[PDB]
Amino acid sequence: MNTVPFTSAPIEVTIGIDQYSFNVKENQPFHGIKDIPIGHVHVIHFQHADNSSMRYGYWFDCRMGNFYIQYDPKDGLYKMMEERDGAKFENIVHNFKERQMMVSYPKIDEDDTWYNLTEFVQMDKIRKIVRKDENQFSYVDSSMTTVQENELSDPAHSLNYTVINFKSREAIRPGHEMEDFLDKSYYLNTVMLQGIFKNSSNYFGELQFAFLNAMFFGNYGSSLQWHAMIELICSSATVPKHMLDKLDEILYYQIKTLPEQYSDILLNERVWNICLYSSFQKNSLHNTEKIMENKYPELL
Amino acid sequence: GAMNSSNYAELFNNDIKLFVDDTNVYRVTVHKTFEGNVATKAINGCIFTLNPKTGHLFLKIIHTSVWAGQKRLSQLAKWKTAEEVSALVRSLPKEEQPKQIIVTRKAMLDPLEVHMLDFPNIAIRPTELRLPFSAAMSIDKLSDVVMKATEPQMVLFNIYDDWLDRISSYTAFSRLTLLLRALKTNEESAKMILLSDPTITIKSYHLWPSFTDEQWITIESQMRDLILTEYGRKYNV
Ligand SMILES: O=C(O)CCC(=O)c1ccc(F)cc1
Repeated sequence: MNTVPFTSAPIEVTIGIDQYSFNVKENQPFHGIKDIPIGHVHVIHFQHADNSSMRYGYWFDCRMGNFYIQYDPKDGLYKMMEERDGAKFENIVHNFKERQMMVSYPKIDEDDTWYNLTEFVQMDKIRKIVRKDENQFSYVDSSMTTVQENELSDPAHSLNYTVINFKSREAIRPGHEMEDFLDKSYYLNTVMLQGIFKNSSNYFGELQFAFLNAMFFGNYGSSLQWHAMIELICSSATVPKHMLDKLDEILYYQIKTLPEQYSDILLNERVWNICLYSSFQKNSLHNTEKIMENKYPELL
Repeated sequence: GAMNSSNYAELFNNDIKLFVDDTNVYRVTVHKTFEGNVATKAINGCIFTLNPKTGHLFLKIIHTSVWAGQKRLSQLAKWKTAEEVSALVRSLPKEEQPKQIIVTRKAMLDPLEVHMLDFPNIAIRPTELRLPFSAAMSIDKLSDVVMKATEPQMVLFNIYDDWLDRISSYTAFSRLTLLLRALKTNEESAKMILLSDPTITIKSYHLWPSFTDEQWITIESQMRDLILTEYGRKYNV
């Protein structure tokens, strides 16, 4: 297990770590989070008590370096930093661990929730969507726009998700207009899977990353991207069978984890009714259909 | 966006535009089979593509062979319409290409948009006007060319005859829409009004009779009376 220490907590803040969250009071003696399960990406996220504007956070992998959080009073946020002095770093954490100034990542042993939400998410792929090459971790916030959103405005601060547009020349072969618009299999399998993503694992990783950015930061363009990537699969008559089975599992855990009180805003009625009841794959998402019907029957 | 009554004068400005109506593309007769089921038989159709400023009607005749062996014909019909309009715009030189194409039914929007991806500068728009272009087939010469077709064919007409020599496009469109509404509301009565009098004839290349200006006023009043008369018959007014 690895550790994200904090220099301090000078401002009152709700801290997120993956799907967990806890409150820290202004100048409470907090020095971070320990026992973080190795083998997964993680996300540490922040919502200030005195200004819920700008949820923000960092995607990181403890295998890639020693990272800590320090408040910057000038820019007004908790910043992630990398410490290269490894023995310095261990020395600091051990003192914080000895004084019990760190919360423990509260992972139940039965519980695979985080694995199931991040199965295909890799740090190297995150760092290509979020471009800041000097850091091994990636900053995302509530307000960052996506490349596609910026085509319809500081490119350095943008989410470079793969653009999906059903009425674009990329999606529609000259001479196959009706075919390709009503059956997106060409766009899914040739343009996206074989051409851009190379395999379904990269596709699902971007889909899972988009969902998590929507859920944890309220990032609107991330929510658009997650729905577009679901719709493109569901709107395809020809999808490898293992892809459909895995999608059902991926979506089931996303719907299971979504806060019930955020459903009115995180779920697009049109996309979901189309995918579950009218689409080519309307019968291929049994687990997702069952949780959506039992948990959010109003949306449908 | 949509075209309506506030921006009605825009139809007659100098931006080339085309109305497209697909309501007579896929046409069928419904009949009983020997086993007592119901069966359809397609008959020839047409796309009604009209530039409102000039009166130019690009009548693409849809021959029944295009439906042979095809499924979901009502859906295919929209995409076939969009294919043909796209082919028409490609056939014209850049200076005769529309800036806007207005579809009379919103179901034509996605088909036409997808077929016209190569033409990002041509706006594809619905309209809130209820245009009676379905009654094109009540015009005898147009009906005749469509039903006689033995193969796909593009037949060209001025839907205003030579009215633009004496009236504005705005007025010519108003006249056309009143005539077509009347033909749509009571076809037999409308044709009676138009052809009651034998000494007013239809010139060899024209669709409508050669009414003088004063006779057109009389005809227009009779057409209005017909619409009002049918509206009263309908609603018991
Ligand atoms: O403007 C006129 O009066 C003559 C030309 C004309 O009526 C026309 C109609 C259809 C077409 F495709 C091309 C020309």
